[PDB]
Amino acid sequence: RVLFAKKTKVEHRCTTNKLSEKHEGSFIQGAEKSISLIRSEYGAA
Amino acid sequence: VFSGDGKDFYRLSGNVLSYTFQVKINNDFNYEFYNSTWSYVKHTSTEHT
Ligand SMILES: *[C@@H]1O[C@H](CO)[C@@H](O[C@@H]2O[C@H](CO)[C@@H](O)[C@H](O)[C@H]2NC(C)=O)[C@H](O)[C@H]1NC(C)=O
Repeated sequence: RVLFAKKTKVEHRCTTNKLSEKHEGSFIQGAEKSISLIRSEYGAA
Repeated sequence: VFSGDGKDFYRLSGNVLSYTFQVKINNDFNYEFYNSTWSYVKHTSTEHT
């Protein structure tokens, strides 16, 4: 401002950004096989 | 024929050539176990003023 007049200017700007990603991995597996031969019928137990 | 894995006595025949009392038995086991899993998570956010 100078004689005679008045000027005023205001400017405001803000930004915000956020990102989140999560991934988890877990797995289990197992196999078991077997064979046999055995030479009364009570032994079949 | 004497007592083999059974009662007191059995009776054979002329046509039958043999009766045997030998024990043999076979067994097998093939076990398989599987278990898969999946877990995916995604998130996004955007704000502007
Ligand atoms: C499936 O996955 C599970 C892993 O959690 C395997 O076995 C589990 O073992 C725990 C041990 O304490 C027990 O409490 C669970 O109850 C079991 N799972 C189930 C579903 O009973 C299991 O071997 C895998 N495969 C299958 C179930 O076929």
